[PDB]
Amino acid sequence: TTVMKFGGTSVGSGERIRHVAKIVTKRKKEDDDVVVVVSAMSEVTNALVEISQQALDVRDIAKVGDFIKFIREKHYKAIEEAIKSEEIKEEVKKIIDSRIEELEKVLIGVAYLGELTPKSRDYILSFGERLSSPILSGAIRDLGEKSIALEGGEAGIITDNNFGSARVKRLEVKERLLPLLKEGIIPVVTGFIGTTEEGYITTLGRGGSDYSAALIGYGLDADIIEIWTDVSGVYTTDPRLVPTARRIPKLSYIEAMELAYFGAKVLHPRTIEPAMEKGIPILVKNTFEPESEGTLITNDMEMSDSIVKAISTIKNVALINIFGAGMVGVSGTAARIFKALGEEEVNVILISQGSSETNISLVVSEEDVDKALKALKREFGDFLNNNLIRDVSVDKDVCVISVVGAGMRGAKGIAGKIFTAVSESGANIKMIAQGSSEVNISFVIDEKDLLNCVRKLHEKFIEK
Amino acid sequence: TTVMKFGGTSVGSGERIRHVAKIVTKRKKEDDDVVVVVSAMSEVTNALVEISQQALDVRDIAKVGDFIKFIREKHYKAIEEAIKSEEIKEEVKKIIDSRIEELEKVLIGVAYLGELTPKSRDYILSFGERLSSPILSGAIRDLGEKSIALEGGEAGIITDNNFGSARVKRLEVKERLLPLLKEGIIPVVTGFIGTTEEGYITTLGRGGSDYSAALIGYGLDADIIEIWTDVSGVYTTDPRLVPTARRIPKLSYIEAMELAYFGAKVLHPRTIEPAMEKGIPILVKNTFEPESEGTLITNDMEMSDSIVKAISTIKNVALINIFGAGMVGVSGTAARIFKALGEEEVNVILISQGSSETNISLVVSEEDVDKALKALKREFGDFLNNNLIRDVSVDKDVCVISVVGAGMRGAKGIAGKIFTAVSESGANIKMIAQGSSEVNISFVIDEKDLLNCVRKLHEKFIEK
Amino acid sequence: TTVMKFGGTSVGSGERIRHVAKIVTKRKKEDDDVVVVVSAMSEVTNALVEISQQALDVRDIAKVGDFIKFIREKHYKAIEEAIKSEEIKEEVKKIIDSRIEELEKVLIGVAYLGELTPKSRDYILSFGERLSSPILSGAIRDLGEKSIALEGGEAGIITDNNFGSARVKRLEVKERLLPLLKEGIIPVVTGFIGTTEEGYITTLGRGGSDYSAALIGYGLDADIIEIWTDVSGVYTTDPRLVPTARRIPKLSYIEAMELAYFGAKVLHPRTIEPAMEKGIPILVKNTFEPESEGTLITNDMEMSDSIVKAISTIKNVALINIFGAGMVGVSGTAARIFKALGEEEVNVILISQGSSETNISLVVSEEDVDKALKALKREFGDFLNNNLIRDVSVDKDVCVISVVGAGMRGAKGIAGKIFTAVSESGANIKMIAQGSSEVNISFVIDEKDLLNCVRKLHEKFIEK
Amino acid sequence: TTVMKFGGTSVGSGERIRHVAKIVTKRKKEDDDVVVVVSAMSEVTNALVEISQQALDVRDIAKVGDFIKFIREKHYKAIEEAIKSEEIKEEVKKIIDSRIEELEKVLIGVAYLGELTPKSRDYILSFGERLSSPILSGAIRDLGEKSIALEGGEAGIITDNNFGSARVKRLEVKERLLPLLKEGIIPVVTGFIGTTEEGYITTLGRGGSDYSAALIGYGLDADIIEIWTDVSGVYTTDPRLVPTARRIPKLSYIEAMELAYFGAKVLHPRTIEPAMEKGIPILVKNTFEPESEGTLITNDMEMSDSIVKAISTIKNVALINIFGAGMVGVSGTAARIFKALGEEEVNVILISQGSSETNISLVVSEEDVDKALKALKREFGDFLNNNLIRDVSVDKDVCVISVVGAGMRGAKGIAGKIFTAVSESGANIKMIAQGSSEVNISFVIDEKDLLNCVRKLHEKFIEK
Ligand SMILES: Nc1ncnc2c1ncn2[C@@H]1O[C@H](COP(=O)(O)OP(=O)(O)O)[C@@H](O)[C@H]1O
Ligand SMILES: Nc1ncnc2c1ncn2[C@@H]1O[C@H](COP(=O)(O)OP(=O)(O)O)[C@@H](O)[C@H]1O
Ligand SMILES: Nc1ncnc2c1ncn2[C@@H]1O[C@H](COP(=O)(O)OP(=O)(O)O)[C@@H](O)[C@H]1O
Ligand SMILES: Nc1ncnc2c1ncn2[C@@H]1O[C@H](COP(=O)(O)OP(=O)(O)O)[C@@H](O)[C@H]1O
Ligand SMILES: N[C@@H](CC(=O)O)C(=O)O
Ligand SMILES: N[C@@H](CC(=O)O)C(=O)O
Ligand SMILES: N[C@@H](CC(=O)O)C(=O)O
Ligand SMILES: N[C@@H](CC(=O)O)C(=O)O
Ligand SMILES: [Mg+2]
Ligand SMILES: [Mg+2]
Ligand SMILES: [Mg+2]
Ligand SMILES: [Mg+2]
Repeated sequence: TTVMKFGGTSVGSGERIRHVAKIVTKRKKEDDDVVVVVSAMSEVTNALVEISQQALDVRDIAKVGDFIKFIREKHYKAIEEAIKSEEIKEEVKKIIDSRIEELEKVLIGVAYLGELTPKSRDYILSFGERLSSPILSGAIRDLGEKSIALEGGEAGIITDNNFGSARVKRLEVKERLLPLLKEGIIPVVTGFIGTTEEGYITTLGRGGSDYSAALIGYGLDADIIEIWTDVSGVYTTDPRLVPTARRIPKLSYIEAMELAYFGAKVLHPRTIEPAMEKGIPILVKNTFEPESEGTLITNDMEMSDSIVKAISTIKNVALINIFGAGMVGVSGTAARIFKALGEEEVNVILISQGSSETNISLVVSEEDVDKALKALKREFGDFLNNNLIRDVSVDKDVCVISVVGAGMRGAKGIAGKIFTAVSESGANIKMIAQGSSEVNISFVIDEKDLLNCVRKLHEKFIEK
Repeated sequence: TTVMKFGGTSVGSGERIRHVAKIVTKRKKEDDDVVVVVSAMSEVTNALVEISQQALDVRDIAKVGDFIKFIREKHYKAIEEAIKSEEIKEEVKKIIDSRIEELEKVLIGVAYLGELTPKSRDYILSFGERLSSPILSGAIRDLGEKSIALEGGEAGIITDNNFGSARVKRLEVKERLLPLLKEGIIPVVTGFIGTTEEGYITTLGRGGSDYSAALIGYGLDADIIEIWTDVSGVYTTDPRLVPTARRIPKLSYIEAMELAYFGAKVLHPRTIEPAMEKGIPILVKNTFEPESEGTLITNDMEMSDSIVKAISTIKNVALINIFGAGMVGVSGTAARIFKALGEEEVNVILISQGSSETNISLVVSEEDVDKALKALKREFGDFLNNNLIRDVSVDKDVCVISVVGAGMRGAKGIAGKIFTAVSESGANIKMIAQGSSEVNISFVIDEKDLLNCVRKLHEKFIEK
Repeated sequence: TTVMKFGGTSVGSGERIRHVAKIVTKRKKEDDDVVVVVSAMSEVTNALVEISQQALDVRDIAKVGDFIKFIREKHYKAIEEAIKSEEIKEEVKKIIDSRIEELEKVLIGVAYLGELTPKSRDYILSFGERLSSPILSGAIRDLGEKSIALEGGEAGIITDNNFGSARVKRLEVKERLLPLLKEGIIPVVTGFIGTTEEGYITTLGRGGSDYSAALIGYGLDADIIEIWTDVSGVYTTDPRLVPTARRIPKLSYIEAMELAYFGAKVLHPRTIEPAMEKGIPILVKNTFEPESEGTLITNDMEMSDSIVKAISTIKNVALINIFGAGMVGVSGTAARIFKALGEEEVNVILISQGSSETNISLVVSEEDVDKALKALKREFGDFLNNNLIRDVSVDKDVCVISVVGAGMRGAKGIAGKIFTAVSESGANIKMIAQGSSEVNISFVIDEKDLLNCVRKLHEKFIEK
Repeated sequence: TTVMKFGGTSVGSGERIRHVAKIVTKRKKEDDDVVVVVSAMSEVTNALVEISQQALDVRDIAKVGDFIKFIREKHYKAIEEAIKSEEIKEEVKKIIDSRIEELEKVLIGVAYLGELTPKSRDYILSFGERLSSPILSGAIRDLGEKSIALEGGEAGIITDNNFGSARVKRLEVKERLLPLLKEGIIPVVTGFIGTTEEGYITTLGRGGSDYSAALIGYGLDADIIEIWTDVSGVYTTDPRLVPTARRIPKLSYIEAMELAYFGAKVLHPRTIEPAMEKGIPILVKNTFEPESEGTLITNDMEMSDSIVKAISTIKNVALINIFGAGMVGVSGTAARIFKALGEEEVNVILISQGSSETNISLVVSEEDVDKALKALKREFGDFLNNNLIRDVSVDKDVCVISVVGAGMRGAKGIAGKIFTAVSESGANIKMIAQGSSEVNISFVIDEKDLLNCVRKLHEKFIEK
């Protein structure tokens, strides 16, 4: 049983979709049980995000119409360039048209109301995958193989209703997909969406298509989960930032999970857990260079000589420094800080506390800064005094660099190497986290020093 | 207005008490408003701690009697060697005898019940200072100066009733002490004790006499708070561990507060806050070398060349690693972790979190390990799962080293220097905290590598 | 300064609106500072409620169009019958048309989404007052007086964003209205709506127009708040249930507040507080019989001979009986009951507890029953046992009768009279509340005995 | 299986103890399985209460010695007058002497410490039953029957450690007592005491000996629980207040439980629950008139003609009126009121709320008033305002009268009868509770009108 997932750029045009369909069809000959997971076409999810905000804010009906036509012409051209059979094009075009009708109605409905609830957002975003999957399914049929397009929910992914980033409650992947596989059918499952208990469409978070593939793999006790993307596996760092980056042939579950979590976009962080806990390997491959061995992610762990195996970054973060009111009890005031932040669903990436004043340093998701300040003000309001917090500063022009490798925590002398290197790059360290991870050290520097810092780190540990 | 505080060893014998009385009496000529704060005689607080536990556990009435006689003979010999006037000795001996009566009754009562409540503990411990203060007060009278002995509460220190480490509620230091100063009297205020709203005797935590001095300073809007101890101020590290340690002439409030907080015993950490918030300078001096300039603690801040100005350690700590259950939300699970720890009054010194598994690293007070595990088990009990925690390990054979200096957080390259140094000492770093403090970097290593690590750090940054 | 509020029926047609405009214009000659508060036209708020639910549930676009036309024709006919000047009709019709456009877009938007958030509800409801106020303002101009129509928010009523029943945060009534009054302008402020800090339209709860008048009165330090309705003041009971009901010329703030609170619809319960705390009198008058003295509500308090001065009822309630698990501590289990109910925003009208089993009796708002049971089940789940609750029963076929009068609590023998009377009416008492109010005794009986009970109570105490 | 409990007065002298031993020995012939539960001798528990407070406060060692001798002479005289056999007297006198030794040591231990913890209180109180039980056991042996004295804990009553009123966790009554019964032994179990998991002596609350009997009955699946006291069953009211009171032959569990709960001292309220839930009947009998049929408490329920079957009072209560801050939400503020009161373990007997100001009326245990105010002040501190509470008044000169009977809640017209009757007695009603109980109506009047009110109530409903 092989589940194969294809990203945005991998299906960025009709030609590429056909190319993908060929890849899938070749696997069908090696393993007869093949399930496909497909993302929205290149750049459409972003367009759906921004039209959602436009329909809400400016409320221009003709700007919606402009959008619909951009979507129509992108997917029409895709159908035309991916499928040869006229009968099949005609079949796929109809499905696409039903989707565009619904999309149009909902965007107009949003404009008419001037309201865009989290539920409506998810519905709108799901159209990306619901428009691309039938085109790929059709192209697979066009190559003489049986295929139907399915949505995440009907493929067996049931979530709660925390729209925007629903968490998985329940799987019925066997129940939904096994009958189809038995008939020899290749299901093309929509990437980043699932369903509520009552059938409401739900998204799993940006980059969530990867996670879908892992869920389906998990559900089906698959032999392998294949991640097909636009680079040949997981590299020593992001090859679009540092072009001398090198493919890492083998990586462990925890190494990959930490990298993904800390900014190696190639994998959504939630991809690893389901595969990890059933020992299903993950093979990351390049659709544009399908001959490459890529990266195999399993249980096996090997330490590297220089120890640091890879470097990831997150640009979209803010450093929040909470200033405590003195010797007021760190666990007590941390209890209240994280209750407030947790209530507001603020996503904290990093914590450090080591201060006689009960100060604490946090890294949050940058877009969560306003929710965070609002939450802290609600909780604390405004030395003999009973007060716990004194003030709070934010720095948004900041980033998190992480360094990941097999024996990181245990490796004598590596911290000093990493930090002298950081210094020599011209960066000033604002925060360090070490201790909570077997394989990871993260730190915070100014956003402007990102590129230079990553390069120096790459030079010292990977290139030599 | 000058408040002068004298430590345990400073009054470790009658001869030393007389010497201290001379020091005070010489200040009386420079400033007419002098208040003394005095600790229990050398080693008696410890003896009181251990007799409390013996009276509770083994319940031996004659072992209590052995203790009383040790206390009687230590303080009798002190009266005899500190005071010349027979009339005054006879006067001080009576006060001491009233105290010994009460001490004896309470220890026997403890043995009879087999119960030692936090309230009873504090009462027993307070005897140290309540036995030493009248001896010093009598020695000050013996030198022809007016003096009476006071207890913390009646000197105006009012606390809550969290026995063991009561926090200050309210000050009436002006109201209680001003009338006495106006009459030209030198009050000898007992060190580490205060009073509940209803007059129950309360202790301010071990090493609390320093804090009393700061409180009385704060209350009286004093010109200076003098800490008289057995070393000539604050040193680059603990001079009893690394004898090449150097006196630091000048230190800022925050620098001193972090060092104290992180194990420079010379100052209780709570000493700084009251002095800091009123800009009252703190002068640390050696009673055994009273000519030394010592250390002046004020607002002034000067960066050092090598940046690290001092090194402190805490031996009595444990590393607690809580293992999370995956991608379960760090602020949500941190809210529950610290709620539980905060409820159990567990004292956490250090936090670090940087882990896709939602692991967190904490440093706690070592004696608090059992309270901590009990609290975590109560809170969490025992990936589609809803569980937040997976497991929790403790390592007690561990210490915290801190490095303190004016421009620490901002100083380019210092982390790398510190950590390469740590490595070269043969130490393995288990945890790092950096970011939450302007002047401090703390890390955790094995207990066995403490001495070697401090030496190497001292060599590189202080000696060169 | 006079604020005059006019209810639904008072402006139930164009003819009535003109009649109201005349009333206002006559006041303008007695006091030059007049502010008007106006409800939605008779029956339209109810129509807006029900179209909201239809647009959500059935989602029929033509049923929305039917509604729009009903609204259009009601308000067009009103403009035509209230205003003589063609130029003014033309001016008011345009404002009405802008409102109907917005109304239509929003209802369609609701139907397209199948979502009706509390925010959307409030926006939709607000159209009642936003459609009636400009018609009244135009009629006031038609009589040669200066007037403009304002919305609650822009008139200075700022609320939180608890949509459905927003509570007032802040008033800027002076700042917004004083400039307009200085120019001699009569502002016609929309009744039951206010605004969020960010300008989101908000409602104050059903019957809220009364409360708006009191707020505006409070904000302006008005000399009088006039409530113009369809009865001549506050009567001994609801004159539509018991036609022998008598006008009460004078009533105290607390007497009126209890009656309103307990079902005398003539005043929203929140009307009294702002007027009470600034000692601004409330004059309740009949728009259809404007010569009647009505009811004056002030600080003055006079006891009546028979003590009971008035009877109110609430039909829309449920009796909830929580059965406790024995001697489990009433305050402890009450703490948990009311936490759960408070969290779910369940409105409890009455409490009684006097039971060895820790049973408690509550009266809630009937529509809140489901929220209540859901909250209790969440809190308690399912004699040596630790459990606090045993079971819980509901009775919806039930009502609350209250009896209000100046010296009620203190009056010897009145409870016995009230209850023998209740008995003789054929009613069976399920709950009694007495003690917490100076002027009120409330009890619970079967819904079917309401009419008979009120009559007997009215006969004995009012008619004799 | 018959458990027989004997109260304080029932064993108020040696003569009475022998008389009780005869009663037991006569039952032994009708049922071979007899367990005895015995209270402390008349008036000694009270003496132990007051000596506990004296030893703590004044700390007079000779006042303790006076007490010991009073206890010694009371129990010596008892041994002498209850037992004939010299060998047995000698045997029982030794047990008594071991108890007096322990008692003496503990009281002196308290004086020496000046501390009386809840744990020490319970230990001291338990001596009453621990001194009386061996005397009764010896008297039972003196009549040629086998008997040993046991303590509550070792008889199988295991509690938590909430000293003063520990609640039962666990029963091992079968395990401890069955072996003894099989040997034909009559165990004399101490009344109102149990044991902690770790063997710490614990009391079940004043009047708890009744509850012990019920627990032992429950544990043993007894056929009957017999309550032997100084009146012939449960009367229509307290026969020492109203001498025309009449024995009620038959009463249901719930009727008896409400009466006990509301002041019919004859039964501790907790007696009913264990007997009720296993359908074990309770027979209340007079030891001084052992031929009377007394009162049988079972499941059977019969309505009386006049409906009110009995009247109970609690003198030791206070009325607390919390004044709310207006329309601030009753369940929300009730949540916070009862949280605070529940935390402080304040015992609330009665609740009533029916007020537009969010006032609430409570009845608490009078000794709990200070705890209650301290709790409310801690929770709330000190109309646009956010505040929930306005003020709070207490009235200690107040009592609760309850009226109990089979069909109370359902009975048409009874409330009116009760309350006109109350009025005619000259009482003024401050609070009414009705609704939460099937069989009970409670109200609050001035303490001074208690006697007169009870009389009038008794006259109208019982005597006619
Ligand atoms: N360590 C890394 N190894 C490989 N690719 C990385 C790494 N870090 C970041 N990337 C980026 O991830 C991109 C592929 O991920 P993504 O944009 O999500 O495509 P897909 O549509 O397949 O999800 C690559 O273009 C690369 O720039
Ligand atoms: N940085 C430091 N400088 C000086 N002394 C230190 C430092 N760190 C720890 N100490 C220890 O603090 C001691 C003085 O404090 P303490 O033992 O509490 O005596 P006191 O009774 O005067 O408080 C010295 O003996 C010294 O060894
Ligand atoms: N005790 C009472 N006295 C007078 N009117 C009452 C009383 N109780 C209820 N009402 C009802 O309140 C109605 C007026 O209030 P309402 O229906 O809100 O109209 P509006 O608020 O629009 O003027 C009257 O028609 C009357 O039946
Ligand atoms: N309703 C009632 N019926 C009978 N006795 C009552 C009632 N209410 C109170 N009592 C009192 O209860 C007393 C017996 O109980 P108590 O004083 O607890 O003695 P014991 O030691 O037997 O428990 C009687 O002396 C009587 O005055
Ligand atoms: N199409 C979604 C999901 C994915 O890319 O995997 C996104 O833009 O994030
Ligand atoms: N005497 C106390 C307090 C102090 O010395 O400051 C102790 O030994 O901790
Ligand atoms: N709009 C209000 C009318 C009023 O308050 O008079 C309602 O219908 O509840
Ligand atoms: N010693 C107990 C005996 C009893 O249950 O009455 C008491 O006085 O409360
Ligand atoms: Mg991706
Ligand atoms: Mg010290
Ligand atoms: Mg109304
Ligand atoms: Mg009793």
